[PDB]
Amino acid sequence: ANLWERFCNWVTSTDNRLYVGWFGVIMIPTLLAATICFVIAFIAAPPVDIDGIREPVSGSLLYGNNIITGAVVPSSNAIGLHFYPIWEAASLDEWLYNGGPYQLIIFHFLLGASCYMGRQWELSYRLGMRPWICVAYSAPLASAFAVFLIYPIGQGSFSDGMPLGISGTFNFMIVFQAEHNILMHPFHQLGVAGVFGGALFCAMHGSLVTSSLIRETTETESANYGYKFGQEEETYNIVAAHGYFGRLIFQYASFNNSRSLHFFLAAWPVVGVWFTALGISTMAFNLNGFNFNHSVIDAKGNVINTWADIINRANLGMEVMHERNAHNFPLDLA
Amino acid sequence: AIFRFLLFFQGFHNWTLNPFHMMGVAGVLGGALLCAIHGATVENTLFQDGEGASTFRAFNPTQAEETYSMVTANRFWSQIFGIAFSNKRWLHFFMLFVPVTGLWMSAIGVVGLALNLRSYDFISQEIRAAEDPEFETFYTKNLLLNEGIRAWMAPQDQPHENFVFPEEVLPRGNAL
Amino acid sequence: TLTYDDIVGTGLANKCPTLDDTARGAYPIDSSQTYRIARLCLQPTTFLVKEEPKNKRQEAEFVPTKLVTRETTSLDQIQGELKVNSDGSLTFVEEDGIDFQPVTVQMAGGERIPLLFTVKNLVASTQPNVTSITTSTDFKGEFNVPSYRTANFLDPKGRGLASGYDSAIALPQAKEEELARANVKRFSLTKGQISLNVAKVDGRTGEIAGTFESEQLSDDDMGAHEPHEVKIQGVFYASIEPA
Amino acid sequence: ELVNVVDEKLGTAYGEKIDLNNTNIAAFIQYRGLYPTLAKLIVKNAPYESVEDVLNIPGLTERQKQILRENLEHFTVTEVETALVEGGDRYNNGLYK
Amino acid sequence: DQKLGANVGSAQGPTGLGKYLMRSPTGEIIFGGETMRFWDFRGPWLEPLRGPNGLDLNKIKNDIQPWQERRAAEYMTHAPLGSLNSVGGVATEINSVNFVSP
Amino acid sequence: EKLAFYDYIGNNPAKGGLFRTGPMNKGDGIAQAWKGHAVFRNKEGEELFVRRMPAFFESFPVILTDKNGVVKADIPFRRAESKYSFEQQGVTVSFYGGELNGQTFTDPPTVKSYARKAIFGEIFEFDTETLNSDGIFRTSPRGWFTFAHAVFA
Amino acid sequence: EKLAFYDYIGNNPAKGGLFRTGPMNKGDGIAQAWKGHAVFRNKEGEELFVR
Amino acid sequence: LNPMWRQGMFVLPFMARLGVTGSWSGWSITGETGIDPGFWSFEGVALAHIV
Amino acid sequence: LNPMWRQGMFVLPFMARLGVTGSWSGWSITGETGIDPGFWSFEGVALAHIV
Amino acid sequence: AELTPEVLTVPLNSEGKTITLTEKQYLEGKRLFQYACASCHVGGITKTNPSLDLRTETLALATPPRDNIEGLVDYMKNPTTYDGEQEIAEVHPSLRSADIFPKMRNLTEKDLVAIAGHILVEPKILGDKWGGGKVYY
Ligand code: CLA
Ligand code: CLA
Ligand code: CLA
Ligand SMILES: CC(C)=CCC/C(C)=C/CC/C(C)=C/CC/C(C)=C/CC/C(C)=C/CC/C(C)=C/CC/C(C)=C/CC/C(C)=C/CC/C(C)=C/CC1=CC(=O)C(C)=C(C)C1=O
Ligand SMILES: CC(C)=CCC/C(C)=C/CC/C(C)=C/CC/C(C)=C/CC/C(C)=C\CC/C(C)=C/CC/C(C)=C/CC/C(C)=C/CC/C(C)=C/CC1=CC(=O)C(C)=C(C)C1=O
Ligand SMILES: CCCCCCCCCCCCCCCC(=O)OC[C@H](COP(=O)(O)OC[C@@H](O)CO)OC(=O)CCCCCCCCCCCCCCC
Ligand code: HEC
Ligand code: OEX
Ligand SMILES: [Cl-]
Ligand SMILES: [Cl-]
Ligand SMILES: [Fe+2]
Repeated sequence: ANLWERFCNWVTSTDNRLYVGWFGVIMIPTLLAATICFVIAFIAAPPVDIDGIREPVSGSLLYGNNIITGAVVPSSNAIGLHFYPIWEAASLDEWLYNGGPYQLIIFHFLLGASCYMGRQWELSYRLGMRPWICVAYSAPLASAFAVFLIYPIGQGSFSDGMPLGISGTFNFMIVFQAEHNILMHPFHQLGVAGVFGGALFCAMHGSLVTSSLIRETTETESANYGYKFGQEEETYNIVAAHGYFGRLIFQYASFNNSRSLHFFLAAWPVVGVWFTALGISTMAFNLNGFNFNHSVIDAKGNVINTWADIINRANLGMEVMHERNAHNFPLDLA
Repeated sequence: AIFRFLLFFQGFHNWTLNPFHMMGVAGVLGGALLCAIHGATVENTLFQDGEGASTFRAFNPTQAEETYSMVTANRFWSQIFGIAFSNKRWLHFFMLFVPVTGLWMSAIGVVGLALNLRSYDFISQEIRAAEDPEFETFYTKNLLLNEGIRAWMAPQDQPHENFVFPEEVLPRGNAL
Repeated sequence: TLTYDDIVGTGLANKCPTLDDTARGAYPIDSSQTYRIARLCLQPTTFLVKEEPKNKRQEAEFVPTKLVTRETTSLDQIQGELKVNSDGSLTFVEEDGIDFQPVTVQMAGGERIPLLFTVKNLVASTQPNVTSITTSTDFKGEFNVPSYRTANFLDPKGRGLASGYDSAIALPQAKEEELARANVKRFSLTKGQISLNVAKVDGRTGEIAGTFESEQLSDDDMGAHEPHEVKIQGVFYASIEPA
Repeated sequence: ELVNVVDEKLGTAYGEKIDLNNTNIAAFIQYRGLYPTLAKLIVKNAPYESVEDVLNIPGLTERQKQILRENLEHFTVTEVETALVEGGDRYNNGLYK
Repeated sequence: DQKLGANVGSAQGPTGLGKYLMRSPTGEIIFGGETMRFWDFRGPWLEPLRGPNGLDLNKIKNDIQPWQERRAAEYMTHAPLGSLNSVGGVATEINSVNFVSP
Repeated sequence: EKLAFYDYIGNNPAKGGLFRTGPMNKGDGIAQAWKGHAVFRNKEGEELFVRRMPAFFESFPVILTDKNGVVKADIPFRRAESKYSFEQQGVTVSFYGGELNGQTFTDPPTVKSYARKAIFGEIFEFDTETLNSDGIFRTSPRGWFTFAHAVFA
Repeated sequence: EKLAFYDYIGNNPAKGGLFRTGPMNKGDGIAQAWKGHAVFRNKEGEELFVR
Repeated sequence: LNPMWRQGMFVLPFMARLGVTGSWSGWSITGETGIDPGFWSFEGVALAHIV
Repeated sequence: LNPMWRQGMFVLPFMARLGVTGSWSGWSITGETGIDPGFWSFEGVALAHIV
Repeated sequence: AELTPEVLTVPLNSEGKTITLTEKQYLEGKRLFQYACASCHVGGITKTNPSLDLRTETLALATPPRDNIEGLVDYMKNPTTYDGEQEIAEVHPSLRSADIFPKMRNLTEKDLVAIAGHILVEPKILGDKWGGGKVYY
């Protein structure tokens, strides 16, 4: 075989301990770059002027943070949506001051994660499986796109992307609630349904299978040794599991079909997370959660407060305090 | 009302900073992840047990054979993610274990908050920030947000206190 | 003639106009006509910061620095009056313009030095008996340097001068004496010196160009720490018009 | 002792009347006929040695002088405070509503 | 503020940046405040004020027309922000304006 | 002094933190003495009362009202439109009992500092050097016992 | 000052201890300045030298 | 002003609740002077539990 | 007066002995100003050994 | 509480004469205010110039006084600065500038009276909320 033929055979080989594939040829370098830059920046990067007002925020461990407070800080509001690679800076010192590592990391990560999804498809094809695991992965990936790219595009600045850190994530969430009332947005409510229900159904399915395990071991041995990798027969009694759950609620509220059951397990959380990703990606264009502020009024015209008005008071506190030195005019329009 | 409960916990308890809520979050999101990934893996490693393009009719509850290939699923995840399940019993017990443990951890955190026993501050950061007005982190930013929440929501959310906060005492940034 | 579409993104917008090498002449002054500077532009090319030896014996020197805030440093569109004095000298009094820019430079070892590079309230004068403006002419003058941050600025713990907390609220029962310098915000207002040296004069149009060296203090973080001495070197352009 | 000059200023007449040398221009809306014309003139021609010096502003009409005379009791003058006059704060001090 | 008498070219904001005008990272004169991120915006009501180096102080001082003032007010008050039930403005605004932007 | 000391929020078990470790002393310090009861008055001589901090609040503003609950003074955040500043209202503080018995203070900084302490209830002098106390409240054995045994239950 | 600093026993490597850990600075401190050469004299004006 | 509950004492209050109030060093948690608790002082209780 | 050997530096002198004298932060152990060491700074040597 | 005639009675001219608006008048005024004015004056504040609001006291201190129906109608026909020195129809909605503010084109005398009545009544209902801004939401 010619050199290119041999290289293609190696790239697409199903015998490699980790599959490479053509998506992997892009994924590996980009994810390595993103990872190396993230680790170095998280440990050692100097403070970054996130809001473009010459007030650098310290994100790295060596500059006074711990694991909970540390972060790779988003790029400066002075940069907006401008592309800021290393070679666009006069020096690495300037690049760091303006928060270039954030752009490098998130761009390489988004590209690499897209390729990760494609790689899931590709390996399924090589192994003769059905192809839709990548479709399941599209939900979290869409969420990453929403918080790292779409929201910055809509708001006009990568400085409004989610910071790469724990407390930074909390800051992003609180400001988002102040400016969009995400809690009152149906898509985030669907996301909560998705994740609460995903956890619920995870526990339910695990508990039902575990409760219907067939006896193959003694009390001194872990029941897990009752299953041998690759055995032909099923290891639990789905008929008994259905008898139990159908009597727990009622017969027709319980799956007797394992394929239907596992499809439901896949579908519930995946759809919920799709919708929550769309919630972030649409509030990116300032279509916000429901606003019932002062919706209830009495005969004279007095405002009768509701829990929504209480929420509004909390949101006002957040709004007036966030980015305390950045606003010069009365309205926060982005 | 539940949403107000969330925001009250953020503003007064700094609940997001609490490692027990963090473990609860891990449990809930990881449970959703397991639910989705297991459902999808089963549905995409099914055996062909019928001629229909809709594959649901090819399962019979009384059948003895597994309906999907554990071997193929294990190979796929080993090559994609590095590790994979090889024992179905362990897999399903883990699905029980994750969300249950997460919720229990969150409950412990709330027992703490019942006494105002919060993870509110990092003392080292507070000392540094008090002495050095150029030191700023996302932690201190979030504390400012909390102060805003408390001041602006207390008078109406706690009517029995009869709070009257004159406008001049309310914390506010520039122009807003 | 370049348009905004020609200039945008190139960095040319942060550069002052230049004069060709032929422009070595004289611009006559009438001692009776009134004069104004219709456009004064200062483009800094070097920022130097005086070191702090920790031993007051040696003579501290100005050392070079690295600019980290990009092409945002030039003062421009400054205007003012150019009075002819009795002794023949000329005095420029600045009235308005984009006469300040915040700038951050970085020293060896990573220390960042913010400063308000400015010529606010500039008053500058030439040598006596300037009946014409030539390449031998210079202006020496003084200007005001206000606080880098203004009164409404709030530090990371919400403390400020015209706004904000007046205490360290995260340390409710800590003793306040040691924290006073950080709790009590102060607004500085100092003086700076500048020298302009004319190197090109276009007698027909009244344009002048040359070099400049200014000295001033840097940011003191509303009194939280001592400022550094800064020397700014660069080029300048000015348009003189009868009025 | 380190002192907050704005807090200290609040203890002078600045804290009880319109200080012609320091106060932000929006304060003139408190009294009839001062905002925006006379307020602009006053702020522009500050500082003043005494309150009555506001009547010497060039170009004042007779009606404007009468308005100023009627409102003199609501005015005061104190030493210029750099923190209150820098940054153009007399025209926009960052307070809206 | 300029009508009130402010010298907008020289007005220093709380952070040290110009309150009304500042420089973009490549030096162009642009509006200050958070809207620094939007300095690439171009529109017919604004372009008459722009010169080779960006927004021109002389034009701002002398040539802003009433139609420009009106248009700026109109657009500022019809920014594309609103709720799902079509309450115009930021999330904390009260009910009154029925508006979500196309 | 014992009764006065009970009337102080630093001894309230609901003011601590999960990872603020050690004795209460490690926080506000080792209590040394009662400074006496602080009576605030405005320029008109009317007595004013500092609103006390509720347990829920990590921080709390300083607001002074008359006997009818009408606000008469406060420590403003924004100064440009302040109406109730201690400077404007001529607030003074006089102490009765304790270390400062019979002393009156009129300097606005000192008066404000005492009001900031008055939000905590009765005012005490603390030794903060012996334990290197950091000035952040901690809970008591009552609080720690309750937490441990609720969690274990 | 560099030469003077070399002429000082705190920089002599034979003055340490097995369990006195860390940098030399942790001992005498971080050197800030030379105080100058000290000349001792008695009441008669004769120069004296410290052993 | 410096009672046991200000000092992080966890078991001391439980000994005090049931009648152990004196130390072999001569003090008592009520501040009295010259009171002898016999063997069942705080120290005696600790020793008994160890044995 | 505060050279590397006053600060407990063990490996820094060995890099300096063979010609590594500058930092990516901009300083040099000889105190000079505005000297660029290229890749082979102290940091570069450390990174190379880690890889 | 109820929307009574006493609440709906407001000053009519500068001499103290008062008028009693009907409930239909007040509702029409609220609707027209939302239609033509709320984009800038939601809740009694002024978005494009927060220093000036629609509080009755502020209107009373305006020149000429605007705390009465006739004053407000005249303002809507020929607006002026607060001191009355400058006419600002070129930048403020009004009948005389209806060509550049089209929403004013079809307003009638009764419509203007209704809008003014709404402006005067609303503070009697809402108190400090009217013209108070976000502090009182
Ligand atoms: C990434 C986002 C995220 C995630 C995933 C979580 C996850 C969680 N949060 Mg945290 N939260 C977050 C962000 C997040 N949080 C933020 C940013 C804040 C702001 C501070 C909070 C504030 C917050 C508070 C204040 C609380 C949580 C709690 C919880 C837990 C809820 C557990 C549960 O299902 O209770 C759901 C309720 C139950 C399981 C109770 C039993 C329900 C019964 C069985 C239902 C029966 C219904 C019946 C059949 C009929 C109903 C029909 C009817 C509707 C008509 C869970 C670990 C809670 C917690 O920790 O509790 C210990 C809690 O109190 N969160
Ligand atoms: C009922 C138990 C109990 C209680 C209420 C107290 C209460 C007290 N002790 Mg005592 N103590 C105890 C048991 C207890 N102690 C035991 C068993 C020991 C031996 C180790 C000690 C040793 C001890 C010393 C040496 C000292 C105290 C001190 C104190 C005081 C301060 C406590 C403090 O700062 O807590 C801080 C508490 C925390 C930071 C909470 C820790 C939370 C853990 C780490 C969470 C673990 C989560 C887990 C890993 C997650 C599982 C994951 C899941 C998947 C399974 C207080 C009066 C101090 C004092 O003032 O004495 C004068 C002091 O110096 N105690
Ligand atoms: C050739 C080896 C060597 C040398 C000469 C140095 C020299 C130095 N180092 Mg480095 N270091 C080294 C290896 C070395 N280091 C290694 C391998 C590490 C990784 C652990 C470090 C980590 C390190 C740190 C983190 C620090 C230093 C510092 C220092 C300085 C102070 C050293 C000090 O206080 O020692 C103290 C030495 C002792 C107290 C002697 C210990 C004797 C042991 C315990 C005896 C054991 C006996 C045995 C158990 C008996 C066996 C029983 C039998 C029956 C078998 C000095 C310049 C400090 C400094 O100033 O840096 C700026 C500093 O902070 N070093
Ligand atoms: C430079 C520096 C220092 C950088 C560090 C930066 C940084 C911020 C680090 C900190 C991050 C960090 C880890 C913090 C999080 C801390 C945290 C909250 C910890 C939680 C701890 C805890 C005990 C929580 C309690 C709840 C709990 C038990 C959660 C567990 C969650 C969890 C592990 C879920 C599983 C997730 C997972 C990806 C599973 C994959 C399973 C898998 C291989 C399935 C594939 C598969 C499916 C099938 O269906 C079949 C059939 C087969 C065969 C098969 O294979
Ligand atoms: C004092 C007095 C008078 C007492 C006398 C009382 C008395 C005796 C009364 C007699 C009875 C009586 C009259 C009736 C009361 C009537 C009545 C309506 C009252 C109670 C009503 C009420 C308050 C409760 C109703 C609410 C209720 C509990 C409904 C919950 C329904 C619900 C949402 C269920 C979820 C269903 C769903 C499909 C879940 C999927 C979960 C899931 C994915 C499981 C995974 C899974 C499934 C399988 O299927 C198998 C197989 C396996 C493997 C497996 O993984
Ligand atoms: C191209 C992609 C490259 C992948 C990069 C790295 C992948 C790393 C995967 C985890 C390695 C460790 C697995 C240890 C544990 C281990 O080896 O598990 C192996 C285990 C195999 O289970 P079996 O069913 O074979 O065994 C069950 C019985 O045999 C036990 O009695 O798999 C699991 O249990 C899956 C669930 C655990 C899934 C854990 C995921 C952890 C995610 C990471 C969370 C920490 C992040 C911290 C960041 C600071
Ligand atoms: C934004 C385009 C506005 C719209 C729409 C409306 N108004 Fe307005 N109003 C606006 C400004 C900028 C000002 C102040 C202008 C100045 O220089 O003084 C005002 C002022 C008023 C006033 C006077 C307020 C007072 O004296 O205290 C009134 C009574 C008023 N405006 C009424 C009004 C009405 C009835 C409107 C709908 C027909 C309306 N305004 C719309 C800005 C804007
Ligand atoms: O940077 Mn971040 O956060 Ca979005 O809204 Mn505007 O810009 Mn800022 O203010 Mn709110
Ligand atoms: Cl923020
Ligand atoms: Cl802004
Ligand atoms: Fe399963």
